[PDB]
Amino acid sequence: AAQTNAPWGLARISSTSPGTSTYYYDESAGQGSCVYVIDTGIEASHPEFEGRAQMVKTYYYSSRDGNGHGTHCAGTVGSRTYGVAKKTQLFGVKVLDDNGSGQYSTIIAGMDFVASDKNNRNCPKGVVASLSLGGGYSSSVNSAAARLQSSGVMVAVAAGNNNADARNYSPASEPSVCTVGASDRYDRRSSFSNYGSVLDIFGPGTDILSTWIGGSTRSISGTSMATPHVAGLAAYLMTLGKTTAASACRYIADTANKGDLSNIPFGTVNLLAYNNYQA
Ligand SMILES: [Ca+2]
Ligand SMILES: [Ca+2]
Repeated sequence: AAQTNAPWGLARISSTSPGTSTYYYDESAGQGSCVYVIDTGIEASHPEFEGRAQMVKTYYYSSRDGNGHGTHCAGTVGSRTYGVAKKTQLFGVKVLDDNGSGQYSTIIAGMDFVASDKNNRNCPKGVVASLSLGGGYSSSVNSAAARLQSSGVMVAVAAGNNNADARNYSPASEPSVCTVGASDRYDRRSSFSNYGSVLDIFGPGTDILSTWIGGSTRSISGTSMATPHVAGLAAYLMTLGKTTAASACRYIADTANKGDLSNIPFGTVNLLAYNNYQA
């Protein structure tokens, strides 16, 4: 399948080179997989989700995304026009308030919730969790991310936007999950992207068009935007049977575009998420 005039980030993950505008992907498109978006919520009624999104848990007064961030990330995972895995099932868990903030205890509870809730869902091709959030180092937050991964969920987390070593941020610094940095459309490390030895992979993160609340769209930037590209790619690859939740991060790194990025500090991987599609 081919989506013409795609957002640059989708085109980038299906090409060996920057500057293309078509997103090439297998028609299966993540069908049968499930992705939990752990964030500010998801505007499930947005036409772009085609009935494939639902809120399953909130830690606040409402399950509504009053911010937009969660809806944007969910759109990059699996919206029709802006998504990597266009037929996946999306589950929203609202651990962040409408200002985009949340206590660590709530974020931990949300991770533990997904590890249990997945046992009540029909996700034959597997389960992914996308965490476009983080803050200062916390061994408890790292431990929760490790538990979620251990339970059989592919966990993708944002490296953070401090232009610093991700070792000082959580859950970015948990080795066992998939920690995602951001790049721009000219294959440069995004100027804000964290780096360091704990990064596993880069994905498109600067000027990313996706869904927004009020049935709208907008373009924003961050490692928050790169993370759902990798989460969606994992769901896509698991549906194709190429990898499993336990090994998806490794498989993505193994099959990545290597050495394409500039402004990568020594000691940080030079690997860019790639779907290796061939018609
Ligand atoms: Ca290349
Ligand atoms: Ca890792």
